[PDB]
Amino acid sequence: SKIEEGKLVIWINGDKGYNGLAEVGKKFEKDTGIKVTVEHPDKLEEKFPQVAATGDGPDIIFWAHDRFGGYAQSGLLAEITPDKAFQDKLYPFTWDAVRYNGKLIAYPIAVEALSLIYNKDLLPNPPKTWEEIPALDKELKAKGKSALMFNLQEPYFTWPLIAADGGYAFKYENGKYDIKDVGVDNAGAKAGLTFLVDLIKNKHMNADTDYSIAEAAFNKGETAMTINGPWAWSNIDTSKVNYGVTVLPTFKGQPSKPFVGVLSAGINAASPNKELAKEFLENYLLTDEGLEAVNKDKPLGAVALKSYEEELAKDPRIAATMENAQKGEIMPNIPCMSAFWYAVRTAVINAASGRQTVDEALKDAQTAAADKCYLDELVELHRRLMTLRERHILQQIVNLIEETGHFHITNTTFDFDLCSLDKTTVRKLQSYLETSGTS
Amino acid sequence: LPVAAPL
Ligand SMILES: OC[C@H]1O[C@H](O[C@H]2[C@H](O)[C@@H](O)[C@@H](O)O[C@@H]2CO)[C@H](O)[C@@H](O)[C@@H]1O
Repeated sequence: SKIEEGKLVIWINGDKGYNGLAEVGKKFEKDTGIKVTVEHPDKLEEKFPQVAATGDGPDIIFWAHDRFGGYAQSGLLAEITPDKAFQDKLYPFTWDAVRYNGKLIAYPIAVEALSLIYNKDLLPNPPKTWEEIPALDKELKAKGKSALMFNLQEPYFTWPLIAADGGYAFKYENGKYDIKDVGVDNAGAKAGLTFLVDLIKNKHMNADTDYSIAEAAFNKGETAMTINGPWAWSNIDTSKVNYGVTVLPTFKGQPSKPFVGVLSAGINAASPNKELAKEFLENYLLTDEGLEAVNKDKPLGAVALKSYEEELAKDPRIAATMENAQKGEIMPNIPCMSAFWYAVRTAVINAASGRQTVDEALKDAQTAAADKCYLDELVELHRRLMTLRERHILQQIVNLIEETGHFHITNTTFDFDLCSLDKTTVRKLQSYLETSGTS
Repeated sequence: LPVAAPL
């Protein structure tokens, strides 16, 4: 109704190969007659849920998988229905990233991880550790250059260092991703954020460095190193910098742990072109020729399609992408990921600016992210409990609540508040419900 | 999040 029928509108981030994708759209148009329009609006990961909630937006949305769980929970994405033959063409782990509540909600395209990118002319052997970067910066500053510049405004770029000694922020429990009790607040994360803030205090980095500033400095030969994903490689090729792409530096002997995003393509639930979207994604884009057209414009990283990934396997930059991906953490796709990112973004900005100490910044981020994630799991458990009818199951839930004493009885009901329960009681209800055969 | 079960 609001979205035009008989054509496809695709949204993809401005840093990705939207011109290469438009070439795949011209191939679709040449074969089928259907026009494909590719757009890259600003802040599309936020603009998409705003317009799709009103039945508007693109037919197809491209973004890393982390945001798709939140879109699916709001009813914004159509369930995808590839057959076994198509599913067998992509790596099984890529399908896991786009599965939400038992259903596939997007087509996985590529596996993205940040790497350390360095200028071989300024730095033939890149540093293996973060600890050696302050003295390296001093040496390069005497020659008119800096050691490292990377986007400090987005938590995606600073998280690898924070999590190097901090470890993974999330864990899998009772059929769901849960943020750890100290996934953001631990001493290792505090050490990582302190190291980053100390780099700024010692004038080795600037708190206002953003994506454009870092990209221009590296591509103009002003800084020996940057941190970026595969999409950035084309702009460095154009600049003629002799670069290497390698493992991120270690911190306290621990590998840096980037969040691994699976660039994925979802179909808007309001689209009147769901079958055309499926044909374009399965038969045009997710082929060697389709992925090559996008890849030639801006590299995708380690693609989800087995056949084309084998043709990209010999690229040393992809081997580095995969090595960093293995050391990092696959992003969860739960709806609270939005709150997790807002909280870490705020902690890094406040620590780097002196608004808060490192300890206060991460303690507050842990509270904000864990409260939102826990609230979502409580809302879901409340929904789940309210549909149960079977006597044995209800008796056992009530038996578990009775052990705590956190309940009240009225003339007609047995009452309790999920918010007044301890997390161990909530975990026992979740564990019992997982065994009851009900969902 | 109050839950009510039939008594
Ligand atoms: O910084 C938080 C941000 O991180 C990720 O976004 C990445 C994205 O995955 C990459 O494809 C690339 O475009 O850079 C982005 C960071 O600027 C999460 O995917 C995103 O939801 C999150 O807000």
